[PDB]
Amino acid sequence: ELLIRKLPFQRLVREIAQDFKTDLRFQSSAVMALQEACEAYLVGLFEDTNLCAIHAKRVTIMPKDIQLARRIRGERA
Amino acid sequence: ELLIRKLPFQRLVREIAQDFKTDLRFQSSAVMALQEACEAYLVGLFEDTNLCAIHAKRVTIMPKDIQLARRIRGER
Amino acid sequence: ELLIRKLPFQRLVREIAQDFKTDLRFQSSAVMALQEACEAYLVGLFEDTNLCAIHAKRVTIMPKDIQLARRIRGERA
Amino acid sequence: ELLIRKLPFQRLVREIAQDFKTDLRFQSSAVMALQEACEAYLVGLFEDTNLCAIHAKRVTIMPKDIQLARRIRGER
Amino acid sequence: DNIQGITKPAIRRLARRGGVKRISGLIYEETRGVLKVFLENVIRDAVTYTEHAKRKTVTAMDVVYALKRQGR
Amino acid sequence: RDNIQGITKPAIRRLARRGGVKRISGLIYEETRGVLKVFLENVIRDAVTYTEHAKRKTVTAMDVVYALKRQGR
Amino acid sequence: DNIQGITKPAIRRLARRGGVKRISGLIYEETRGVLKVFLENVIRDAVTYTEHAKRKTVTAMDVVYALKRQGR
Amino acid sequence: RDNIQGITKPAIRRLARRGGVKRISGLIYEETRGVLKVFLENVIRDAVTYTEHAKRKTVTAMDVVYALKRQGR
DNA sequence: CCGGTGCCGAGGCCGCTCAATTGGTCGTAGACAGCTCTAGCACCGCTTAAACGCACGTACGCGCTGTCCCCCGCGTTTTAACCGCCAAGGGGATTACTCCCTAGTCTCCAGGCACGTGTCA
DNA sequence: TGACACGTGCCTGGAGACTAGGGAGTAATCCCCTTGGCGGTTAAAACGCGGGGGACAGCGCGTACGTGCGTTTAAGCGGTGCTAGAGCTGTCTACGACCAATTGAGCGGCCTCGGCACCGG
Repeated sequence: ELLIRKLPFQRLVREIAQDFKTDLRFQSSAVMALQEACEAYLVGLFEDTNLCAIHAKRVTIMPKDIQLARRIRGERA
Repeated sequence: ELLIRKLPFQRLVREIAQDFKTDLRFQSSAVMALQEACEAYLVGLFEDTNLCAIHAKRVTIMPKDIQLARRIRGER
Repeated sequence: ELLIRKLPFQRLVREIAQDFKTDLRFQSSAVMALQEACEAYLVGLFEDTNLCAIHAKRVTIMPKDIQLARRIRGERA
Repeated sequence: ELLIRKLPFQRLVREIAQDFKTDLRFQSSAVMALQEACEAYLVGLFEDTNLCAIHAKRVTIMPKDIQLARRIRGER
Repeated sequence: DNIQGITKPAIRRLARRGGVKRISGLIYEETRGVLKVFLENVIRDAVTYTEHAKRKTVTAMDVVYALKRQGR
Repeated sequence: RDNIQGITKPAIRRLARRGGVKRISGLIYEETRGVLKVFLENVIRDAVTYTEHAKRKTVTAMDVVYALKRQGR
Repeated sequence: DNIQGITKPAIRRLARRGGVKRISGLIYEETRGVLKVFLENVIRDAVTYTEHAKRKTVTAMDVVYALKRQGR
Repeated sequence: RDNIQGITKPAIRRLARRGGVKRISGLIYEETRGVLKVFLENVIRDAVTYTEHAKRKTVTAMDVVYALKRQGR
């Protein structure tokens, strides 16, 4: 299932697109495809953040956990 | 300069190769290339382990730090 | 006696290769080698799929059968 | 942690070895290595059997499930 | 507030699926920034492909190909 | 028509018959195509890599055998 | 004989670690047969390496080499 | 001594110093050696594969670059 | 030279789901000191580094033969796709039949650990 | 030649086998709706004959590019001992931010109508 709501996600995708290209069209199956990928990416990122929290013998994830996880993965920020 | 000793590193490389295929001889520039890659990889791994150590309010890296760094990149 | 049609399989192989490297030529015996391997792979996968169908007392194979076979073999699924 | 007791595991390993070769012995760290591998293998095999059980209209794993799992893996 | 449509309980639910037991209040702003970067990058490539093919229509396959090549 | 569609429905059925399958659900065909594509992509990616290492422009039969080995036959 | 030394509760414990919810009574005898085969194969290779090196003491590395070629 | 022992403790320390760490636990050294071995095994396995494809008996610099690329990602 | 189709854009109405309030409180931030431990100094031994030397294993480059890939006319050609009737079955609910998982009890024992001893790296 | 694993003793709670017992979870059974299988068929994309080129792999050979042996050695570097300095943790006290129960309020969703491009037959 899609844990993120469909309609606000679609609006965001269209919002981001307006800055790259004016009035560009989309497809319905394209947004659903992007969302499955997006949710998998965020869930995976949350997995790594949790690993960082556990490494510090804590159970609460903090901003520093997200930043550590993305830096070691090689994600530029 | 390469931080790993050249001759022992070369000996190790030849030992591992002998099990995959016997009697192979390595080109010199091939071993130096392999060594540069290895040292770059280890240095990068040491950067990430240190970030994990500092994250945990420590300054000394430990085996659990190395294992975390390799796990989040997707090595193991 | 290959079970997949020769010409469409060859066409598919060339299409995928163009995205890895453009302007490549395929040897005939290379495509025949690749096709023998592919058909053996699919037949073998269908053998395991059939075993999964019989396991569930269903004479008809279904997508869940293919997905189970590939997961137990160790293929990314 | 090891899930099978050392001494019964050791007896089985020694029993099988006695049939393969006369009077061969094993190092302590060798048996612990074999046991970690063995426990990982059984856990993995139990994962696949359970997956096979769930595929069928049941949640209880049966002898026929393991044999199907091992057949599709290419073992037996 | 279209960025605000990714609500706090939704992000918490995503984290639960990721195995998270406790969630700091500061996570939400941080996650939103991370999400925005991801979307920008993928869409930037997706639109590039559309323009290269002279089609002007984003296809589902274009996004899937963009996503695949992003992970590499 | 699309080139993935050349792996026709009767061809996939024949492969399943050779695999011992007697009846085939309608959803198998799309599933089989996806599986095939993933397999092909992986093999060809390695195959083309071998071709480039040999500084050739024609992928050889030998290229495929090494590609297949590193995939696992 | 030796397979009967391995306890019924241990195999149940293994299934819990494998994420198994319930266990049929007939699994245990079946599991024992499967286990014996695995060990034989691994040990057969291990002893082969020992004999190739003309040694009489099985080393930890011997098992690891046997294990690698079995898993591969 | 064993050839794995030739990556000496001061060598591993130097690699760690370049990695920005100030202090190194005693257990790091054995851990680092294991990690290196796994990496090396994988690369060399691919490297030797390339050598056989080219019908050569000498692993060349070009063999390593292809091995590294497929393991680099 | 016009067309069926996918699209936004909105609406009508139900409809689950938010932010905010308030409270209970689990977990996280300094930290003092016991504890490990390790970074560094100082020898001392030693194994890397190197330069010939010589011997040659063979990789790279280049040219020649082949041969097989690409192309396509284009001819013929076994057949894939579609419609439709027919019959096998997936399955959901029904219901009989458990043995599988718990507790209690009695028994077997895994391992520290210690001592004595044969054997090969 | 000395260190390692083999063999046995003491024991005690941890762990392992029956013996009742409730029951969630197996296994036949019917009807139905779905839904592939199979029969017709015809246009068609695949199979193929063959000229035609010709780009390009496969093969042979010269040679120099370089790997292996190995041999000494002066020398920078690793190993080991020891030390004094710094860092890894528990339980101290506390707090505040993170958890949840409750209530308007609003946006998510189902179903549908009206208008605009748009690649296209």
